[PDB]
Amino acid sequence: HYEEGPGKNLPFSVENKWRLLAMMTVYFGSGFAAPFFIVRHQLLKK
Amino acid sequence: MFINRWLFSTNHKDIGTLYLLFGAWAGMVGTALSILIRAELGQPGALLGDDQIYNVIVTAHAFVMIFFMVMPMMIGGFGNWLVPLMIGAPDMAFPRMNNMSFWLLPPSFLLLLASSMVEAGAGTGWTVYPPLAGNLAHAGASVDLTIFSLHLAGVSSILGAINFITTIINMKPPAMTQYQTPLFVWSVLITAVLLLLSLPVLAAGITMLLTDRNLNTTFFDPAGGGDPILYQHLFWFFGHPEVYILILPGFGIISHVVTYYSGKKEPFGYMGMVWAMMSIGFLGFIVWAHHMFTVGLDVDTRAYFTSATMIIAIPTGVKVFSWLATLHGGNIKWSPAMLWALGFIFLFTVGGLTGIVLSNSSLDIVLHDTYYVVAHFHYVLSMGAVFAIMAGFVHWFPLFSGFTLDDTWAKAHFAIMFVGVNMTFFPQHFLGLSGMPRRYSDYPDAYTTWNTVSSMGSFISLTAVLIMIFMIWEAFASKREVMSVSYASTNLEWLHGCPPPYHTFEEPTYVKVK
Amino acid sequence: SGGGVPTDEEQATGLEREIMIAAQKGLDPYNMLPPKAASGTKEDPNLVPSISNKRIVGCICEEDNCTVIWFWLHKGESQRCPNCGTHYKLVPHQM
Amino acid sequence: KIKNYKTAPFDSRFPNQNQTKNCWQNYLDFHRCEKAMTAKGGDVSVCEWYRRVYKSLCPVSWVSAWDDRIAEGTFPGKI
Amino acid sequence: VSAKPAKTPTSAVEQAVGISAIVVGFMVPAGWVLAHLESYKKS
Amino acid sequence: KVPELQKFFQKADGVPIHLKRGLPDQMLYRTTMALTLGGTIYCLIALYMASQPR
Amino acid sequence: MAYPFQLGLQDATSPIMEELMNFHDHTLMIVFLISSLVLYIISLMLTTKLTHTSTMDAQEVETIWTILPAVILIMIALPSLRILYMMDEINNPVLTVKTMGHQWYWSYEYTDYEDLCFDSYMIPTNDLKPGELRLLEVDNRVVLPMELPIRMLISSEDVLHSWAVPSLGLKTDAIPGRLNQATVTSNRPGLFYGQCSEICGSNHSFMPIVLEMVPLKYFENWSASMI
Amino acid sequence: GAGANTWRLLTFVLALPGVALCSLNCWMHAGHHERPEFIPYHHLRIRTKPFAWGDGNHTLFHNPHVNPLPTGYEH
Amino acid sequence: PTIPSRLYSLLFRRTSTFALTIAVGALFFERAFDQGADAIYEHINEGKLWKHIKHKYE
Amino acid sequence: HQTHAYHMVNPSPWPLTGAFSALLLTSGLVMWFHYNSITLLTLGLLTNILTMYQWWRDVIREGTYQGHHTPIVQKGLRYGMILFIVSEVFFFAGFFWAFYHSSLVPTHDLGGCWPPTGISPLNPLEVPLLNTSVLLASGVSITWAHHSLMEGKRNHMNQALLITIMLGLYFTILQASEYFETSFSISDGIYGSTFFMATGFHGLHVIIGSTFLIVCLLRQLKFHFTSKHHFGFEAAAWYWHFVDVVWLFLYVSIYWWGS
Ligand code: HEA
Ligand code: HEA
Ligand code: CUA
Ligand SMILES: [Cu+2]
Ligand SMILES: [Mg+2]
Ligand code: NA
Ligand SMILES: [Zn+2]
Repeated sequence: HYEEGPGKNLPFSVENKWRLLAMMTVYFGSGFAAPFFIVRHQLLKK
Repeated sequence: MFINRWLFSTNHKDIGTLYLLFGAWAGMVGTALSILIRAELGQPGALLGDDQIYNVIVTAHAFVMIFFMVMPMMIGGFGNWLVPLMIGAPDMAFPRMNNMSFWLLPPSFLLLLASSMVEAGAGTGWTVYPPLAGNLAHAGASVDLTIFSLHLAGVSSILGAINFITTIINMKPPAMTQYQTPLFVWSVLITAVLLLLSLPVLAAGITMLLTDRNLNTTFFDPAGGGDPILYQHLFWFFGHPEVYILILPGFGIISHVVTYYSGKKEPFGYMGMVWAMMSIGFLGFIVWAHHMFTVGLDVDTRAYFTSATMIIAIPTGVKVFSWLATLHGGNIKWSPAMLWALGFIFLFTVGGLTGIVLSNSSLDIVLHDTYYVVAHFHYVLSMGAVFAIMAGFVHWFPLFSGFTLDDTWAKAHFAIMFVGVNMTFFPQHFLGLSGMPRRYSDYPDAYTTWNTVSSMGSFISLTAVLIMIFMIWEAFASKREVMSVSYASTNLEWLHGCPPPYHTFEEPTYVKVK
Repeated sequence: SGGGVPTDEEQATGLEREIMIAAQKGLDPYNMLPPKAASGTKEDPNLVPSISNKRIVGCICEEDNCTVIWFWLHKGESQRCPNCGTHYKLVPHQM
Repeated sequence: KIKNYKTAPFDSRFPNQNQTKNCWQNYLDFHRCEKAMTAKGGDVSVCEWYRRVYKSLCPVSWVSAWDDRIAEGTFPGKI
Repeated sequence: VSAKPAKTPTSAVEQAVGISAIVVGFMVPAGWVLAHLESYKKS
Repeated sequence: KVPELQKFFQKADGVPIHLKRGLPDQMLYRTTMALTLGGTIYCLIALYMASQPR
Repeated sequence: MAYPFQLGLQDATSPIMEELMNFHDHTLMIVFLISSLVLYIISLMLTTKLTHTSTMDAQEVETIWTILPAVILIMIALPSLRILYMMDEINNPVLTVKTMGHQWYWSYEYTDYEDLCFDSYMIPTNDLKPGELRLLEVDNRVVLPMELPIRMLISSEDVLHSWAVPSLGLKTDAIPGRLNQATVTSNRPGLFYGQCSEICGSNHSFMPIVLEMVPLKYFENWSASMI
Repeated sequence: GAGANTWRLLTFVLALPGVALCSLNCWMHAGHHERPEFIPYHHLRIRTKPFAWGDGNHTLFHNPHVNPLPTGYEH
Repeated sequence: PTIPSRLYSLLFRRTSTFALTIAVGALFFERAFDQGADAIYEHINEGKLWKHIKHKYE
Repeated sequence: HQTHAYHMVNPSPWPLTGAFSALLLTSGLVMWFHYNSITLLTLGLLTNILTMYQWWRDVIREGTYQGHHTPIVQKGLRYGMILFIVSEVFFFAGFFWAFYHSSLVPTHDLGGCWPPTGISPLNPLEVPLLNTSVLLASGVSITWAHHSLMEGKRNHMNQALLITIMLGLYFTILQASEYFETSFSISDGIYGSTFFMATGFHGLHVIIGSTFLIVCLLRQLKFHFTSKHHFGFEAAAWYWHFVDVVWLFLYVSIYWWGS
């Protein structure tokens, strides 16, 4: 049977707060920093 | 096990949680794109050199946060999280097709990013007006990837709309009729109907554009008998129904938030609300040429379309009056969702009223493709639907996850977001009235000051979104679960507990015999 | 010509087979029809079957109403819809 | 005659916003005059003002392209 | 929605370093790109 | 051929619907996911060489 | 022709767009009235102390709620169509001017008689005459007369441009294969500015339109001494 | 009339004899005239892009006897 | 009231009506069959028969 | 245990597999159009053919081999099929309205005449009238097959559905014949573009309908459709009547009127 509960209906690990902070900041920072890398690559290309 | 849950999913709650994750990712992507766009209009300069890459950034902003923030989060996440839970259905009628729609979304995101990646760039605005999007001004593989991204997003939205319509009409308890469902279910009913009655024109138009680019046809080349105004007609015949897609589940969420924390057991004038929303969903298809009052139409056509634009203006006013009359003498509790709702009502009202100012064709002759238009729709979209989605997420986050956000931090987020977005989008009224056109990387000196003010306001909104991650981290930094939920009787979604288990409605609801 | 196309009293298997078998007896244990025996009286409540000791009960307790009053119903004594007065008693003997 | 002409007048045939059909029909019935006075042998400059009005109406690129398609005998217009 | 108190407490100092870590992690690649564009323009 | 297939497909085993036949369903599942992930990786490599100009 | 801290419209020269200003002020009355009304209601009935959560009556306020926004929108729409049916009257075209939107620049044709056409480029920032403007200067200006109904026939080659001047209240999209007719009347001489109002690629922010309008004796002395 | 037999009759009397009659009639009409004179208008036989299959100038269902090429006919 | 019942009833049931059906069908079949076979024969021999070349020699 | 009467589905992979196969198909079109590669496109085609194959093999497995298809699930299926069919009605309405916009006001580069000068359309009396007769005869054939399913006679509906599939294949092969023997190409003006694009999607849709009829025929030869629960042929008949009414609209709008 599947596992249900608070934090157990999420794909990411919940039980450790600091690795959660690290993974959320790298995930949202990668999302934030993707268009900067795109625009610097078209600056480098042209 | 992990793959069989989060990749092979066949229940609506986990799939909706994945829409929350993907929509949050795309929201930060488009937030960064908006930071760039306001970032070199603070000071007049070619910070990015040519403005082809600026148009690439603007097109990316528009596409990712129309089709990749607001539609996934709103439609997919809130429908898959709430529509089975309000109506009592255990699941959707077609869960595998819903999962295919969700998993079709990240290839569309990947092809949009790859469309931005190619050195020509798809810098042609949100509308894909040919032959700027043709094979001579945009000779490359980028806009073909943009078209295929729109194909994947449209097919995912069509499959989701099919599942939504069949699970509202068919997956309902038997003695409950259509006029006992909560108003968010009606919102996604008319919304999914307009998706399925709008997206085939978009798909046909962009298939036509792809065939014009590659297979040497001339639907949009006037040298072989085509007409670009055919694309304008087809695109906006899709587009204003898509506009009311972007606004109508926001109306449903706002109605639930307003009737919830005010203590009302029943929103005022339910049949009036339902009539107004079906009136919007019926009048959304005959109004589209208000986007083309400067193209060269016949004057009788323009008079008819501005008349029909006021006829679509009246039921929205009926809805906002019924909101102010379902606040009538209620036990109001100042949760942050009410702060988002009051911000929605006032700022969506002023944005829509500037839309009514833009509606008259004679004034739209001079106020076309200026920042007055940008102020109108950035009000309505960028904070009406935005504050509706934060009202919904802050309200249903104990239901979604289990833990609660801090009320002080959420009200501080409302304050910083309110100040930021109002400072960003207030002075561009005066910019557009002064005559500053849209899609401009650099401007003359006289448009400088308001631009600078608005740009630093955007940075304020940037600070706002930081607090968002912080306060959701604060939830997982506190693990504070709920005691109980108020007004649990009139809402079925709160009544299975926070958060609901994997299999809800194992034995379904019991209906009154009458 | 021929026969060949089968009558669905033989090719019905599984959940389709028991819903057709029960439905042509007139009993619906899989919630396909609106139930009967409306009585909000104290001595004669609304009887609702169950397989667990807990069930959703919705009350559209006055005719042509917007909101359905949703509440959990538990095994034991019958308590009413919390605004109108229609009784509800759960009987957990339906598998 | 009408001439002492200054600028092409407002035609009642096309009162609306789009006026490409005006110069299209004007170039067409200019050539309809041209072959009409060719066929009947009349004076060709009786409807002289048609060239003045289609040079006043539609741009030089379109009339240059149309005259080039006359010059190679490849104009789909009814002439 | 009435909430139970926190099963894990959160003091001021870990909140402060959390918001500091979030802002520096969000601003160091964005500020890395925007801190220098003369190198990306091949000037 | 249908009623013995009805009796077969009500195994009450817990094996999922895509693996109800057993060995050839397992083989077909493996060969429809392995080359699909290979095609996905090939698509990412294809877009990566498409991104860098010549 | 903008100026810093401008909140309202660009000031009037054409009668069509000063009537547009009159209608703009009237609809600004309307939006101020209803925005102040909803602001007063929002700041009012959120600031009460009493509660009323009964099953109130519904069908007793909809007659005013239906007829009053219709009344407001019809007093909005009567001057709308009144001025909309006044920009398309019986034309008396003293002058016809064609323009055709080249790839990030313009061309203008004065060929009613004695054929004249020119291509208008942009003055660069580093090539500016002192005292001039940034992003709003053109070497070859568009010369028009005053007090006269003049038509613009617009077109383009490939991409969708838009000939737009807000001070005169003109904005029409330059489309290939379709010339559009836009009337213009001016009551003052001078130099009136506008920009592109449709996207046209990698220099879309870099084409201005400038209208120098002068009396007619300088038209003989100018068009007779230009080619 | 609650019967498949009227549709059976309607297939075997109206539908299949009708399609047989129009098939034979199209075989009577199966005579095609000679090709038109190659006049190169610029509003057709256009190439805004080389084609993505083979030569780049042949269409997908190209036939060399009725379908021209922008260079002209080919023999 | 179905179509094969009424087609049997008012056309095939009586023998005199059967013979009237046969005679009228014979006349219409003669005309249609003559047209069809003549058209097939002139298509197979396109340009070969005398009526195809009759117009050249007036 | 499930007490309600709905369908609970096992966790299936082919949503993800089909979505990534669609990614492979779109990228295959991109690289064939711009880089001349076929292998990735054929990989995407192979992936989504077997994906669709075993997804609907699964749907067959709960339908006729497990019997989870409750009548309310049948109502959901017929609602979804009606929604899908009005989706392509409105899709082809977009194509139609593009054709009417191109046709009713011709531009100055066509000569202002429909059809334009230099393009000679075939008159609709010989071949497209034959197409309309084929599709109408197939409509009477599927109505006969549906009513034979109503009565429950096997060999008659077998013959009817063989006739339907035979005329569907006859339709697509002689449509390929008129593609072979037309006087103009897809690059030959706006008339050629509109006509070939509309007829191309109609040919694609009738190929989908013929394949769906082949699938339901092979299902019925394996004794799947009963006298009441035979939703596969109901969806086949609905799609086929859709193809018939769409072809009637192409016959009127493109062939007979305006040409
Ligand atoms: C959700 C998004 C949203 C919403 C609701 C609207 C709503 C409206 N929009 Fe807009 N619109 C857009 C998104 C939206 N729009 C976008 C994205 C574009 C540009 C796309 C592009 O960039 O090309 C656009 C463009 C656009 C234009 C084109 C301007 C131009 O490009 O030149 C016009 C003009 O007709 C217009 C009009 C309207 C009108 C009249 C309404 C109305 O529905 C507003 C009604 C709302 C109200 C709140 C009514 C207020 C009424 C009361 C408060 C009651 C009292 C009233 C009386 C007493 C009368 N919109
Ligand atoms: C979804 C629609 C949407 C939204 C929200 C926005 C939001 C914003 N837009 Fe956008 N904009 C468009 C749609 C939108 N815009 C379109 C369609 C165009 C025209 C494109 C074209 O030219 O064709 C446009 C054009 C446009 C321009 C035109 C560029 C130019 O004319 O030169 C500019 C610049 O001022 C701009 C700025 C902004 C800013 C500063 C915001 C800010 O509001 C951004 C701040 C928003 C957020 C921070 C969202 C909150 C997100 C989160 C909280 C993360 C998600 C997580 C959870 C919800 C849990 N927009
Ligand atoms: Cu020309 Cu923008
Ligand atoms: Cu619109
Ligand atoms: Mg425009
Ligand atoms: Na800039
Ligand atoms: Zn009750």
